[PDB]
Amino acid sequence: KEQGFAFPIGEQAMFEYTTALNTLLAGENRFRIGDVTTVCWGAKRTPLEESLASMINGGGKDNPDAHIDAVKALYKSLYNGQYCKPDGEDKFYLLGLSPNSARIVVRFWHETTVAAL
DNA sequence: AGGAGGGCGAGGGCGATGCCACCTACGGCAAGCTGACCCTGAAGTTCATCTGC
Repeated sequence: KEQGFAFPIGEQAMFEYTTALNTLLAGENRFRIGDVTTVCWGAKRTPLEESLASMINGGGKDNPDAHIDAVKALYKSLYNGQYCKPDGEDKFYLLGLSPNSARIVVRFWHETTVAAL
């Protein structure tokens, strides 16, 4: 299949995830779990139950990198000492990539909640 | 000769066997270095080589 047809990802989809890593490895999403630079972003948030969406205008928007802090400040909690036993159900994608030499080793992949992390 | 050789019951009673404090002071528990070399890449082309012409 020779180098990318081994994994037939469309141009419109290859571009999307490549520039998705590019921004999260250049955004606030990037944070090293330990020696393993990781991009965490919130999954598709629930429909933002009506009452809470009543106050929110628009209403609520799924900003992808919104509550990444919940997971960023979970691993940061190991050094902050500010660990709180979290109740999740807000699932945070956590792609814990790391360099091989010039490939990217996915060391973590967690669609799980910050409680499961 | 035939003797009798103690019988009795006591042999502690009373309390005290410690009092007082002290059982540490001081400071140091590290210094200094290293914590790794080396490579292993994608991607592409070249270049040497092979097959077929």
